[PDB]
Amino acid sequence: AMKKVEDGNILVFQVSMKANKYQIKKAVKELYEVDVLKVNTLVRPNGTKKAYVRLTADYDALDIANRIGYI
Amino acid sequence: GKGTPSFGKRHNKSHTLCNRCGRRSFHVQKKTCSSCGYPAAKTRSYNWGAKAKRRHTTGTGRMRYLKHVSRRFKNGFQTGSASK
Amino acid sequence: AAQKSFRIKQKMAKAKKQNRPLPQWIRLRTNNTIRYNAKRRNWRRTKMNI
Amino acid sequence: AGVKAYELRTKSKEQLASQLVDLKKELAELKVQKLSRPSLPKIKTVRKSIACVLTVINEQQREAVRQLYKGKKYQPKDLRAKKTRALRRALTKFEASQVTEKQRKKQIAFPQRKYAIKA
Amino acid sequence: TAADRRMVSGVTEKQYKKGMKKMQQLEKNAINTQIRREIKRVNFQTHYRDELL
Amino acid sequence: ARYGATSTNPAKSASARGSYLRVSFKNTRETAQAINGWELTKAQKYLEQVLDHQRAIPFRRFNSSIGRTAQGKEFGVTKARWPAKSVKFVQGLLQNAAANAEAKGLDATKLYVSHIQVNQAPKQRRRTYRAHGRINKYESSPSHIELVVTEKEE
Amino acid sequence: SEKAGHQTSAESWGTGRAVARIPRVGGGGTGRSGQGAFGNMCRGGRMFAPTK
Amino acid sequence: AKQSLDVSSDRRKARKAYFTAPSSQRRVLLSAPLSKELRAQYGIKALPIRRDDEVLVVRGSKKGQEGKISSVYRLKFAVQVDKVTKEKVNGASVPINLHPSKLVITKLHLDKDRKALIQRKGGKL
RNA sequence: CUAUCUAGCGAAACCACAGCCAAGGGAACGGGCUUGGCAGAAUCAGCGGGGAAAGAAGACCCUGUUGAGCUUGACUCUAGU
RNA sequence: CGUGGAGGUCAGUGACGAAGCCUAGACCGUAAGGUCGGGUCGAACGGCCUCUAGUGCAGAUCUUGGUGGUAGUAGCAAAUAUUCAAAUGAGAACUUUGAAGACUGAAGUGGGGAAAGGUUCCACGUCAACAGCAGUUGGACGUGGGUUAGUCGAUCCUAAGA
RNA sequence: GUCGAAUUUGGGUAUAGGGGCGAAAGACUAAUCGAACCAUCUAGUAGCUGGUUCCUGCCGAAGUUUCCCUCAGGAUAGCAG
RNA sequence: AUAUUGGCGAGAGACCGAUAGCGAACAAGUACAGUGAUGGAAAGAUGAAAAGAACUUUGAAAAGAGAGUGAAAAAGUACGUGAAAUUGUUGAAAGGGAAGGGCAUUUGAUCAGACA
Ligand SMILES: [Zn+2]
Repeated sequence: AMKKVEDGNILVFQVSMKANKYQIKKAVKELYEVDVLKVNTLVRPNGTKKAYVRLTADYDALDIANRIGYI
Repeated sequence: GKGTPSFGKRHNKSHTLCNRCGRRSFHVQKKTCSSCGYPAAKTRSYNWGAKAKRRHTTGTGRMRYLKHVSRRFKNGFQTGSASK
Repeated sequence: AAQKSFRIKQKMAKAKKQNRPLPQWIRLRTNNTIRYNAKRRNWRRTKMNI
Repeated sequence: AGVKAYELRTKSKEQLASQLVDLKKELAELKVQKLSRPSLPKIKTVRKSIACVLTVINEQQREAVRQLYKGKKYQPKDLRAKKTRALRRALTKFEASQVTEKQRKKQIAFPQRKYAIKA
Repeated sequence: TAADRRMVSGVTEKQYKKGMKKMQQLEKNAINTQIRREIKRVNFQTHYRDELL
Repeated sequence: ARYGATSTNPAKSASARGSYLRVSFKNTRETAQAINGWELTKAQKYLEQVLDHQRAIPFRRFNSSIGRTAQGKEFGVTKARWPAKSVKFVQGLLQNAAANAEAKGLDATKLYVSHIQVNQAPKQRRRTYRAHGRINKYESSPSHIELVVTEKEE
Repeated sequence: SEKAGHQTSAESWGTGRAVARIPRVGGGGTGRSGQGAFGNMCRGGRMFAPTK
Repeated sequence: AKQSLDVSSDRRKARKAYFTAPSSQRRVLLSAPLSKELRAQYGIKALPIRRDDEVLVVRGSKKGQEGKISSVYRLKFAVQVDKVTKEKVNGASVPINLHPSKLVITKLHLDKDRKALIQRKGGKL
């Protein structure tokens, strides 16, 4: 998932099971004060949900990951 | 052959998971389960299966509400604030 | 199957998390009669009927 | 270990509701450091602190709605008594103590008198 | 790396190896028990055809 | 860690042991009796000639319908074999008992393997699958080994 | 207990098999399924004349 | 002998009410006697043991070894004393699990809610 | 390609105790008993005489005051009409 | 005569070793059985007068558990076939690479899928067990990583039917 | 043997125990069918077969009479303690 | 006043003592088998305390031999005592198509006490 943060503007999160791609696009707007191009979603085989949200071309993914604190 | 060559043609399930007791008994063609009849109101239970009520009666589970009723009776179903 | 329902994917994801040995710090408690994980399934031996 | 509920009853409604968000901010940063540091035992206390806030928020709104329905004929089925279903469908102590006008005239004229046996 | 998760919480790197080798044997005697006891009444069929005469 | 009926003194001895070894019991027994009483320098020379298919191991007790051979003549028997897994586990203990008689101070020039016995370890089960749907046992026959070398006193 | 030993549903195998005529637990996949039941000679069975 | 019908004389009912006692009914189970000065000073026979009490041993192979209560391990029904220990062959010095009955209290870790506790047992200052 | 010999791996059926014959008598066809013939460790590959070899409380026959399938104008009833 | 428990008694025996178990050691009794020495072992147990019974085993194609002889034996023989060097390794008929030799031969031993399985996929460690020889390899063990949809399917509609 | 059809076959659905279904064999109905499987009444009943646990002492039989849907069994008389 | 083999809380026993007592003293209606109704086990004990064997040396390693802990590893997580079947080493003796047993003695081994 670090390859998706560094190459593309793709932030990867583990989201709660009841979220539906509008509650994730709006969460990253409200939590991180950014804009989101597009959210993708899969349900991991350990039964949790993983969301490939994607920042849009002027927000950078490395700066948001460093302000969060997982580098 | 009726044995080993005919056990190879078994790849279509006839029961699936029941929704009210959660075990593979919900028969798909009849659309009714067979350990407890699920589209029925009352659960399926028979006194000829005395053992098969031990596995399913009151007490084999969490008893999320019923385990406190014996304590609430002793104090007398009181309410309100507690104490000092 | 591949195209599967959600209430069997919810069941095989629980079986993934239960496909774990005993944690090794369990064997060090005071009255610890447990010695291994006896409910441990493997897809070769025991099919789960879900 | 962080918050203590006797110091949260005093704080007003909008002070709690901004304290609760400040705990959820701290809780979410702690689930980042857990990804990079194996043990993190402080995360127990922050998770028991948003429960202590939320039980104080709900404590006040149950109380404020109870005096809103105080003395009314009908209050909601969340503020009525959780006695068992057999007790709520039972006669009240006035309804059980209702006797006919003929059986009431008898009890005032010929009551059960107490007495002994010797003279 | 979840290998340090062991090293802070009881278990050592050496204690895991001698612990699992006991543990992988504690399941060995039980499966040797299951094969031995069941081997009497496992050939005991019900509806055998007897392909002779 | 007690041993068999060793009728020698422990002061001039050195011992080794193997337990739950997955060799065959009926072959490691006849290997251990081919070298009983011998000198240690001559048992080690002999036991690796077996691996080169000279000087076979004389099978005496567990020898029903094994094949006859010509290398059994020097023992006065007509049925001998060259068990390879058995001698590799007995060589591994003569090398361990000749390493404990250096650490105890004895001289390896006049050691002799005085007491050596094998036993029966707890078996290890498997299944074999027979005709008409039957299941039968398929077990290993493992063996404990004890071994005592001793200086030749008078 | 009056239902001690009479919990199982064991029916005797008959005589065409090469084992005694005691009632035997039916089924499979457990070690018990095949074993004797319902008797006093059996392990897990009754006692003779259960105390009343 | 027993005279009320609320107390049991059963073996099994009295060992299950010991081995599964909760960790606050184990507080009174782990009482310890006071020395023959504190019984004249305060006036009790025994107090429930507490961490950081100064204590003395009267039974066992560690007899007559003063110390201090370092931890009340009231899960193994044992207490541990520092300044006495057991030096392992590895070099570790694990402590010893004593029982509070085989001790005697010499210096008492006074406190509120223990100053008041001694007073309800008829004690003094 | 097996069998055969070797290295590794390694079961099962079966088994009162077991295993050389002749005649005798015997539950009327003995490996054992009785009288004779005799008889030398350990054994390997074959073999199908014997072990009334193994397989399964005879599937035939008889007995049971034991059943079941089926039939009819058997006895006693019955849905239906 | 022996056994599990009960009332009574011997102010019985016992951590200086009770019960058990072993013993081609001794003694008593017609016998059932009793007593003693030795070895082992570690926490309770006997004599006698009476009470009571879930009380004495060689068998029941007895029940459960355990173990043998057979026996290092029957055998591990369909699907054309393997060989050389090197590397790793304590260890190579069997793992990896290279060099040969071959086979399935486009109704394949190829590439995909529906059922069904459920993490077997993939990497890093590792060989106690499993892979009916082997093992350094593995669909095994240990830890992790991995499945992204406005257009692909479900969802929608009806069929025989529920 | 048949191989373009009374063909073969997937998935869906229908019919369930004295009932189903049958181009008919009493065939098939989950290795079960001249009546499935599971639990219960049930430890069904048996005039029939097998087994029936310590020692010593003293006494010690019967296979016969009569009746019985009686003849592998009972009652009764006998012998015995 | 009466009934109660379920529920809740108590007290008790000429009861059973891990093949017993409930199916279950233990992660037991658990693992596992069956499409399904249903069927359904096995499995308790180191020591007072883990003091669960630091260190040395042989081995590729498991392990071994020392050492050490302990009242005791003839208690080392395969852990109380540890019977028999069956098995190994050592010691004694016997052996022409079985072995075993009964009476009697020779020979070897072994045991013995009133007078000792
Ligand atoms: Zn259901």
